[PDB]
Amino acid sequence: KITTVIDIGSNSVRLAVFKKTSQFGFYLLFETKSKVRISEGCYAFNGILQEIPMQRAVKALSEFKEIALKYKSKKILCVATSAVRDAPNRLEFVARVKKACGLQIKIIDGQKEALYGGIACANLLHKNSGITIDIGGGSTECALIEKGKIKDLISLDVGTIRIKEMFLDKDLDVKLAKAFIQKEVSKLPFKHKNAFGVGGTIRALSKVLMKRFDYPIDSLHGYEIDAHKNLAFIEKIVMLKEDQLRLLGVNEERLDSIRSGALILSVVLEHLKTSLMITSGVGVREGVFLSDLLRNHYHKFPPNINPSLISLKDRFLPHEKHSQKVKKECVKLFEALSPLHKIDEKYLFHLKIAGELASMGKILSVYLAHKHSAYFILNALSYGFSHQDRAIICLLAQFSHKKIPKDNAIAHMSAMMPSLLTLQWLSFILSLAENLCLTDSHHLKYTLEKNKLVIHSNDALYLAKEMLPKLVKPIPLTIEFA
Amino acid sequence: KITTVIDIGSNSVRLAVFKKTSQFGFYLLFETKSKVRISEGCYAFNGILQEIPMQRAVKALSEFKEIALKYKSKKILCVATSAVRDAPNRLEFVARVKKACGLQIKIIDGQKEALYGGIACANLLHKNSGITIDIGGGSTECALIEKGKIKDLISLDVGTIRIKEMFLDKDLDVKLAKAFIQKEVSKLPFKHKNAFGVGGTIRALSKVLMKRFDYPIDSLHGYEIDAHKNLAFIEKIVMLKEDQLRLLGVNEERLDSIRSGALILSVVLEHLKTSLMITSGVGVREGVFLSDLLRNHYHKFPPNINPSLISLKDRFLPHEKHSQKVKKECVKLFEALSPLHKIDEKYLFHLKIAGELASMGKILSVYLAHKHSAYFILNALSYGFSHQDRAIICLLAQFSHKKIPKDNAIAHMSAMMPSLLTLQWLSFILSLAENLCLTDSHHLKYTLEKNKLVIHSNDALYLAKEMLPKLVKPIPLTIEFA
Ligand SMILES: Nc1nc2c(ncn2[C@@H]2O[C@H](COP(=O)(O)OP(=O)(O)NP(=O)(O)O)[C@@H](O)[C@H]2O)c(=O)[nH]1
Ligand SMILES: Nc1nc2c(ncn2[C@@H]2O[C@H](COP(=O)(O)OP(=O)(O)NP(=O)(O)O)[C@@H](O)[C@H]2O)c(=O)[nH]1
Ligand SMILES: [Mg+2]
Ligand SMILES: [Mg+2]
Ligand SMILES: [Mg+2]
Ligand SMILES: [Mg+2]
Repeated sequence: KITTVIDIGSNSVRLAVFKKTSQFGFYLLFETKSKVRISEGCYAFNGILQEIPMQRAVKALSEFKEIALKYKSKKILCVATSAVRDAPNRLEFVARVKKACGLQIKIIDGQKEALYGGIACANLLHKNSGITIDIGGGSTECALIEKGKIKDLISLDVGTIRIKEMFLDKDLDVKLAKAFIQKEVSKLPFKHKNAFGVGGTIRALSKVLMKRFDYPIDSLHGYEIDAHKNLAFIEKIVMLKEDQLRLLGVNEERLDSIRSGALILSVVLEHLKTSLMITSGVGVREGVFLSDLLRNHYHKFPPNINPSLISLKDRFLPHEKHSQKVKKECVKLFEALSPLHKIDEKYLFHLKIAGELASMGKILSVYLAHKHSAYFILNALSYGFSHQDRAIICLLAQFSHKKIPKDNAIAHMSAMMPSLLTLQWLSFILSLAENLCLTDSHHLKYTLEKNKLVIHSNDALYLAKEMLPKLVKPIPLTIEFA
Repeated sequence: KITTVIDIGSNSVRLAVFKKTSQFGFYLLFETKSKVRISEGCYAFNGILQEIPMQRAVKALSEFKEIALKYKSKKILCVATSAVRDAPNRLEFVARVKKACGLQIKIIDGQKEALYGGIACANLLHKNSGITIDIGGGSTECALIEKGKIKDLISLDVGTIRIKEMFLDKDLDVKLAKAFIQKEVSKLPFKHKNAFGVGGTIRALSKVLMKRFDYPIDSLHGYEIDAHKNLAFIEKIVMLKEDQLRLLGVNEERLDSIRSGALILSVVLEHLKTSLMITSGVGVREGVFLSDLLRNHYHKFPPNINPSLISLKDRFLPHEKHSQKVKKECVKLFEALSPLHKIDEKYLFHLKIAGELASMGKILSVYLAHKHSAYFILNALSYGFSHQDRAIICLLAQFSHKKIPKDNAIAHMSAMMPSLLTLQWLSFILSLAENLCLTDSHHLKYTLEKNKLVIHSNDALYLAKEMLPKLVKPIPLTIEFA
């Protein structure tokens, strides 16, 4: 039911508490982080973990234990990574952690660490064809994904803290460090246009880009980045000092490692010749959980199975017999109007998911429920949806039975967004479908003419007619009940 | 578990679906409305209900049945009011409704109708000392409330549709109708400074006031109105035509009845000499439900029992063992800082409820969870809370571990709001209490010096110290762990 995953990283030791709400439904119940930096001064002593950072990891792990127990978790899986697997005292740390708190750390290998990164990306992102990039403190993992399946894995022994402690602490030439980077980046035997940015270093870089570009959506999971347009600026971050990084929105804990990790990313992108990187909020923690939940399904969700959409329903509407019919009437109502709007048939995906969650906001309050639904969509419908998908679905629910202004920030957040006339049509269909599904109606059938839309049904539909004037129309048309 | 209440009004026939989540927890699961206006042309025929409006009520009620069944409701209570109880064909309508759908309408009397209005107001409003005013289509109910107890009841046979059909349809002098109003308003044997505005007519008038005053809170339930400051404008509404009412934000369907009902309100307020009216979103529908839920408790919630707060927890956090300790540490932390802030001891109510719901937003997403909590507070914490109470609690949770800007709209929505220095202190205490309650700590004790705040505990509190720099302080002070 409730599962905890501890990621003992080189720089960041994370924790994540997952809750299983269905066969495939799950949502992140809690998360935290700690900059213990277990690998502080170890890359000069041949991976010998000093006593100062190790005792910090003991106290952090000892309190991560209380958190996992505080949330009544029935499973706890601990994993270590580069800074621990490449340690001569590796077995010494796995013993003393049980001495204090009683946690059995399972050391992961570089090939197996890159596995989880691909498991999380091949199922929780709107694209299943890319190359993961987990730039961590000690190691940089990559993995090719092809239509959900992971092909090849590689684990470069290069990281943000590693490159920092031996190159950037000595103020060596920036191209001197870029040589050691290329020493391991050139052995990447795969190339792809897409890339999946994983790790706190890449997410910190994505926050800087969202800041200057004045991005309206406040979520980083799924943020598309033009690799060719932004590669120039990414290389510059290495040359900026502490103050200049502060103005760009870099956190305090991510100052000594951001510019070292920014160099590593600029080399990988140009090597892979990527043209589109996608920020990922999921990483090793989510990969460990998905491998268990999908052990009987080959580490892949079945077709048309989205974990965010499923988990969002189980939380706020476990009885969707009402919202299920609202969707089924949108599909019929759409093709029954295709001459007038001539809308691409790909937008049914957005209109269908909208009809399922348009009434989700009622769990908070029946007044402004569609406003509450759009808030839930824009902030929770994360896994498997791009920001454009969420923006469309958000606008469809928010402006139900209303007209969309011309200066909507979320409507103009991208150049690939549909036109307002297209959005008004989808919102109109959903508005009309909600009116026809309000009562316990049954087996309706529609038909169009030039401007007349006639609805055939053996039901009275008295209420559906009374609120018909309170309906925004995309173009002049007539709605008649026969 | 799920209960439906149908209110067959003179003008508006409403429906409300309630869900019982606890012994005293309940939230409005669904609501709707229909302008059937069963009393159209009956006040000229001595209450004879015409055939045109009655057959509309048959189709509306027949579909209200499907809604109640669609939501798996185990109880359905139907009540009629003035336009039906004063009808010669009253028994004829109660029979033909069973003929079509099978609903047993229970006709309520004027004294019993005013009862439910007081039951809803004496438990779901931030003041329990007032006089209810249910200005409906046919009758205007009033009821004195004293510290939760209802003293006297009266049922004036005056309404918005009644006064319209025989006075305002003839364009008689506005003071001619004001005489028939005074004929029944003078028999009000009670007076009080407070008033509780009930009904769609009074809520429509409250929406007009919130619009011109540019009210930032978008909820009408609990909107305080200065009776002496706004009585002048209320009388004017009768003199404005259709167009001018459109600009003021009046809903089309409330156009023929708003100006007739606006006259009725101006007479009652001046008679009662009220100085503060409080808009009420709850009415007859909520009174019927509360009389059942509180049948064994004398139609009153026990002390410190809020139905909105209880129902809000059961929905989004039925396991509050974590949030219950976050509150208990706020109370101790407050008095352990009283010399430095010298804050009124009445604000514990806001700080205590904040500590219980500050982590409520995690059910939506762990990222920006405090932002999600504030959204839930400002939009759902309705029953028993004034807009000032919600605004304070909303700001405490939203700006946790952050500083509050000087131009916050919700912070400057009233002249009685506390100062930002007071709000920063409360938000600081909550931020510190959340850090001390993160782990499964136990039995802490604090103490203050001039600027030193020393926290005594037998726990390590390693994580609580790491995130101490990320803490906004109201004034320069020192936090030490001993
Ligand atoms: N793994 C992951 N991290 C994220 C994502 N979005 C933001 N973060 C990171 O999560 C950290 C915390 O953000 P937030 O969760 O909003 O902190 P909070 O301390 O938890 N505040 P609150 O309790 O109000 O939710 C930030 O340092 C940010 O880098 C995401 O989608 N995935
Ligand atoms: N009884 C009551 N009515 C209210 C309250 N707040 C708004 N209303 C009324 O409820 C009616 C509908 O508002 P809304 O519920 O937002 O309509 P909706 O059609 O239900 N839209 P949505 O599905 O987005 O929630 C309006 O006509 C308004 O007058 C309230 O607190 N109590
Ligand atoms: Mg890692
Ligand atoms: Mg509603
Ligand atoms: Mg009434
Ligand atoms: Mg969080």
